[PDB]
Amino acid sequence: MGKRLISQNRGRGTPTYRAPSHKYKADLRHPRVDENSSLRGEVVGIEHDPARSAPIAKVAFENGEELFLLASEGIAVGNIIECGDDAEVKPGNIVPIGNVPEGFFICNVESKPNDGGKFVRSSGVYATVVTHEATRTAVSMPSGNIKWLNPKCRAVVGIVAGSGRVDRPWLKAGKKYHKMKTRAAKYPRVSAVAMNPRDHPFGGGAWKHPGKPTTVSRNAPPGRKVGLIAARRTGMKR
RNA sequence: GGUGGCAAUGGCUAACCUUUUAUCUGGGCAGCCGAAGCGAAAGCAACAUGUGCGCAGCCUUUUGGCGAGGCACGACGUAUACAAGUGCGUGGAGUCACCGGGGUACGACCCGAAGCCGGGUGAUCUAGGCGUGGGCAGGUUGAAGCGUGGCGAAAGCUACGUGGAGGACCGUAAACGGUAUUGAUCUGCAAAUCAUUCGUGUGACCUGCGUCUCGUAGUGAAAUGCUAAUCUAACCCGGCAUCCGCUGGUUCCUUCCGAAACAUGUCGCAGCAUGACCUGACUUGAGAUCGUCGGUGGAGUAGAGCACUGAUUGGCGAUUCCGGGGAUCCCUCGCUCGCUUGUCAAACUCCAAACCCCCCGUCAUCCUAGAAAGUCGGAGUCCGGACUGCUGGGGUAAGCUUGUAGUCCGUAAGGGAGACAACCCAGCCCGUGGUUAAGGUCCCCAAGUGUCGACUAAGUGUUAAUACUAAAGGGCGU
RNA sequence: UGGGGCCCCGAAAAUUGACGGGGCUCAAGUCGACCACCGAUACCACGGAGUACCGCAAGGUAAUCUCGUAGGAAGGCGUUGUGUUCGGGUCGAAGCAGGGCUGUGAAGUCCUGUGGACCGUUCACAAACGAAAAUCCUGGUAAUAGUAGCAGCAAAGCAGGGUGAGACUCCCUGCCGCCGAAGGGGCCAGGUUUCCUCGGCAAUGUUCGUCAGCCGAGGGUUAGUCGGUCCUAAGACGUACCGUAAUUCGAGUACGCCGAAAGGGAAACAGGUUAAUAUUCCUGUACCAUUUAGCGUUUAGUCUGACGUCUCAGGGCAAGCCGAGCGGCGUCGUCGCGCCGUCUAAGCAGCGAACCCCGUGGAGAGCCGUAAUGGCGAGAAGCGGGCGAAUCUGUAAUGGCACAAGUCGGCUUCACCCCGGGACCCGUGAAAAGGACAGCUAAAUGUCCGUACCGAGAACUGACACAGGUGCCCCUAGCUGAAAAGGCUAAGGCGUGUCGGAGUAAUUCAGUUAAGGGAAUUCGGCAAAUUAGCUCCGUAACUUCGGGAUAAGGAGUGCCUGCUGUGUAGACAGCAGGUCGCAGUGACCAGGGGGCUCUAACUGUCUAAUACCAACAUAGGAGAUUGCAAACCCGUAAGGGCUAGUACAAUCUCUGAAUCCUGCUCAGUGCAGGUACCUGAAACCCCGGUUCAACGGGAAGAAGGGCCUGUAAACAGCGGGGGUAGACCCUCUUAAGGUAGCGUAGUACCUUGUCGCUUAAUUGGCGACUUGCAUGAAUGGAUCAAUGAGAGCCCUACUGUCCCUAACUGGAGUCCGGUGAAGCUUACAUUCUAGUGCACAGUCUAGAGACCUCUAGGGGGAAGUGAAGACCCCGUGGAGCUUUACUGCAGCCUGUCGUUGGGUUGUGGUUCUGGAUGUACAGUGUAGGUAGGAGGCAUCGAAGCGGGUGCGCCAGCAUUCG
RNA sequence: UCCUUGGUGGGGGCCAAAAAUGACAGAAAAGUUACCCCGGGGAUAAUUGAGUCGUUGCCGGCAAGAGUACAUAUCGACCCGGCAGCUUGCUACCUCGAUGUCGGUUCUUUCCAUCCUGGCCGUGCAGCAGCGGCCAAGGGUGAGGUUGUUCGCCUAUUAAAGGAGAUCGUGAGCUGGGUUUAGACCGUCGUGAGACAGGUCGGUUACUAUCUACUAGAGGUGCCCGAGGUCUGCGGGUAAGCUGCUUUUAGUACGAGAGGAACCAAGCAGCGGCGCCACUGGUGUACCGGUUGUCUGACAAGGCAUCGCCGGGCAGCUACGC
Repeated sequence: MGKRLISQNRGRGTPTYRAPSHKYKADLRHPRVDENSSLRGEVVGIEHDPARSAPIAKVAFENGEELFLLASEGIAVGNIIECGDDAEVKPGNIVPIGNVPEGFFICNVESKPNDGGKFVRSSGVYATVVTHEATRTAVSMPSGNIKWLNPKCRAVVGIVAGSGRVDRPWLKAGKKYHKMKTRAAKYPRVSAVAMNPRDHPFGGGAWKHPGKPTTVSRNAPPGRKVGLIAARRTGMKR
């Protein structure tokens, strides 16, 4: 048994690959709201989120609950965030995406209604509302795909704060090391051709090279799905 | 196999009971083997001797007779299903023990690895993640930002001060690391340390304590590195007395005999089986052939030869042929075919030995104190080597390699060659005496300064064989 | 002239050697013959043993018997025990040492001594039954050998006097020394009595020992305040649920519970006392918590606990320093200096710097601040107030000090305390208990555990009294100096772990110096040497504009006298003059530099114990999957990692900073998409078979495959020969035929390729050329400032690297006292030459040498020792790894069945009503199915007609609207 | 013939034929290891050793001929016969319970097939100087650049800068550059792991001497009137030195000139050997002085810092001196 790969170690869940969950502030999700209800809260602080490297807003709601929310661009302390079917379509409010006009920018989008917010959550970029239909609403993702979601799916109006974070080059190994200290990801990473054959399919040889094509079938079992997984194509665009 | 019990109206019991404490006595017929074989099966189913030879033994006129056992036939059962031939079987000897040998399976004469697998142990070391602490002498450099001032029409350009950034610089025997000396040490202070010299030394930094991640798993800035002096799969115990054709060992005496290192098959080539060869016993009962001489047969090797197959050298004579050279093919002429010369052959033979082989007779030797033959028990052995021949084959040759006949060493003493596995005498129970073999006789060293006739002047030589001994050529040396 | 014998030339090898050696010449050589003798275990003779065969025996025969490995066969000896026969022994059994006799022998018996209670023997039977070997095992014990070691630690001791049987080694005094930012002080983990006292010295201590961490006996650890205990952290454990064939196994959830002697935290100090404990006992002076009783009560939910890195201001302070007085000690050749001390806890009371806040104020052709950033009509300066520190002041005062003084000032102040500012993000830097906000008084209570001592060059760990390692300190005094570097000294701890020694030779480990030369040494400047601090001047190519840089290259530097400037000060900077030495960073400390290349961008990581590299990583660049009930991955499952995440994200790969770039090839393999057609298992269905099935076919057809398309920053490839001043049309092209670059390379076999510089000379380096055996673009190409314990070459300086060694220093060695191992070993052994021999002999053969013993010395030989060769082969021995080797198994894709229900339609017949609708030719009439081969109905029904209700040839049967 | 009996469908068997195992007396079967492990083997390879000598080095016989003529001053074709074992092969006898692998360095020794030095002979030898051969192994045979090199090339001296053997002498002497481990790069192979008598960077050299041998120093015993002194010399060893330059002979012999010798004589030099220390140089941790930092209160006198450092230096030892 040529040793298990890094992916198999991560699946095992050893401490080297676990997230430092104690370092994080909150599990950011939309406040739970009953059917046909609303709640208003005020932003009391803008804090740094170590799990995202983006700002988060601390919000005190009317019901006595203090909650961390994914902060949108321009959200400020003292702002009144409303969450409900009747909420004003304004930056920071939590409204169903059926009430958002086409061409509007949303973020923290629920995959299903009441899900808490799944899509469009990293620092800076957004989703666009494209079309509206009776049971379906279409949004262009940051990927470029079109996602048809329930119009009752909730989302905060605006973009995620922290745009341009990756614009500054890392410039330095330790610069990225300090970011990797707060995440589960292993840093740094050894190239597979630098390993021995027992450690990777690409390892070994008198000279560094994979020895086999790097595009691997989608049917390959765990321990073999390495390189370019089910690649539609390869190379730089012609 | 040796010794026994019983014996075709066969042998023995197993479990078990009888124990009165494992014995023992008497029971115990279930079963097994024998008693009928052949055939896949269905199935069918044989000699209580028809004949001959003949050992022992007996009788006998010493040549014959009877002749158990034995041998050879004949006959019959069944399968081959048509037939014919043939196979197996058939005229009652087995069975159960004790003491032995041997095969097979089991740890299987004893020890000897790496490994494979099960369940457990380990992150006090080391690697990495996390929590919470500690640490980094003293200096250097001087980013942005800010103040003031210059040069400019502005655009803008620019000096100094302040400021204190950086996986920045120097540097501590703080800490961490480990370059070079390939220094010390190298049964050490130390199962890797010491001295000097070096790299990092505000950061991907070092480090305490705590905690987590581990065996086909972990960890790894990736070397197959590290995971408790153990890492290309840790350690403990278990499978396990693993297995091996491979290595090592295997313990008292005498006596009798005494090999094979070879063939065929083998995933066989360091092994094994079968056979040859050794050994023991029994059966049988009259011949056998290691040697000689003569004869009937086989020769196709040596040698010889050119008569076949092919080579091969000139001379001579012809092919008015097939062909090389400068219009009547105007004439020059190599091969081809013969008579003579000169040479040849593993795979040529008109010839043709000596050895040798089969058979017959003969002598010779052995043999009823058991020929030849048969049956059974036990093996070892299939690494060989050498000398003398075969111009053995191959090779430039080889103390090379591979054959063959004999004999040796192996397993062979003693005597002699300086010593010498296998070269000479000789095969050798113990003691004594004598005479010899090989070889030697100037001394070492037992016996010749032996005899005769010559040669050698070179210390040549003083060397049977042997791989341990120098050639071609020349010499008015003798 | 030919044929012959012997000899000569031809004829050269390596330690001194071989006719066996001496030697030998009408021979002691050769040739032809001969004579006598010597000389085996052969042969003969005698005697004896065994063997084979025969014989009833007695005995007979053997020229035709007597070697022997593997191996077969026969008979015996011995050990221990069993049955059985017969015995021996305290008047001395077994065993043991030595000896006699017998037997071929295995062995038996006896004698002497020793020993003190058991032992044999006949015939048989058994076995845990016989040893010289296994790098055999266990135990004991040699040679080595009185040898190595008791030497870097680190200057290590000496004198005098004691103690004692005994003294280098134990005690005291003095002198001389070591460490002195650790070798001192405190303490974690760990140790576990090593701590203290007394008495010892058999062992331990690397010597001795009276000493001791050793031996024996006794003693020693005192807590409301110091820790644990309490809280929670990463993260464990328990119960429940669920899984699992099951569990002591398993993830998650819920509830609990633990998890820090360095995180948080209620509170105590000074002095004394013992031989050893002391914030613990005693004295004095305090403080905290609950509980009880009384006196009063919420402000309630906030704050605190509670936080990173770097940098800086202000204030304070332990330590430190200076001057005066006082009290001791030292010195005193002269002087009057030097050293020590000159003390004082918590608690209690008092003040309060900065920040912040409150009231006034009104500030701009701008004002106020800071070290710095800054602040301001959204309200500056100024003026009042509140809140609020370290520390300081008093008290605690009649404690300890020689009841000796004990009183004052000043400076500085880290590395400690308080407070405030700024910068960075890239880790945004914990939680909970507890505390505060309403408590005051008085009594009682405050349990349990630890507490000695070491904390390391002797108390831990590494087997050790081990030169390593082990938490470290938020521990460390004076001078020099930037300094905690180095040197010299305090305090404190030590002389603690073998001595002596006469030149103490040679040699060796580590150092000092070295004429002239200066890398000629060597693979190579390895090693050593040079330089070195600070100040000032000055600083190149190149460059990514940051740097290179301390580049390079120059000058100064000590002491004394008198001063100047900055600053509140500490101090710092500078000046003038005088002056000594070979030398002024005088010791200590402390870069050598430059030029040309390769390579990697850089800092970093690594083979703990041979590889610190160009390898790994890195930032940067590119590609791929995935919209989250995702991609990818773990688990048998329950359920998980990534994930308290969401494309700017995670995961999977390649390349490897910047700069200029990254060309052509999709034939092969891979990947993705498409599936028109072909192939494609099972189930269902159909046919046949089967009294039923098995079975044989058919249909349909998923995934997959064939097949088509795309894709090279996927794996990869980018080629042969000949006509033309080696270009160009063709080729060979079974996809294409090397673009930019680079090139004898870290790739170039030929090869020491050719030329130029570098040298006297260069298989070298660099540059150019390049016919590239076999360069080339993210299998990344070229190039590159800076960086580098990387790899080469050159220049300079330097030198014992060398020419070529010498002297000296300390430690070993040598000699002496004490202590005291280990490793090679079948035996013998004073060897040397040659030959022989398994062809590499101290032992064989023939010679030559050699009197023995001891000491020192370097290593020729003992094919020296260490070690079942790691190179090679073999073994139907292993292990890992690879793959289009064989065979499988997981994972994944897909069909079918179950889970799995209800509706709507589209597809096959399931099942049957209204007609028997049936008709080449003509029909009066439709075969009214094949039919009693003929025979029943009817105005209470039999037809010529409408689109003719079944049907059809606008006919005609059934009587229906007529 | 098919399990109680009979039958059906379907099986099993007997004899024969066909289908193949070519590794053909019949397994269904690809690699790699330098990350390797284990058991053995000198039954079998790298290396030294033994044999052989094709090959290599050095020769010989006959002399074909060349040499203005003339085989033999010089060269030596064709063929033939050898020696050595120093090149490379062949072989597998010894060693796989290890005989440490190349090259260099240090030190010793041997061979002659002689490079120089000594003595000779021939010459197509006038002299100078060559060419060829014979004897001769006493001495010498060096210094440097590249390369790990052996070998080879090159440089300047030199009388010449010969070759070879000693386990390709010499790792219980040294070195570690090369080759021969584990890491890594480049190129080429291979799909790959990996490989390359291709290149490149890096990469642990253990031991206290038992015996023997040698170098030196002692104690004995033997020999011997007891002791002492002085000698002899059986023997052993030696390189009881080797070799250049210059002057002279002599600008002579010789030669037409150019050029240009020899005997004898002298001095000097290189290397070697032996000894010595007046001179000169080094060292000189005896000693003397200067001075930095610090301590002993200052001065003086002292300690320490490598002898603190720096300067000088007698004796002694030494060579770079004699």
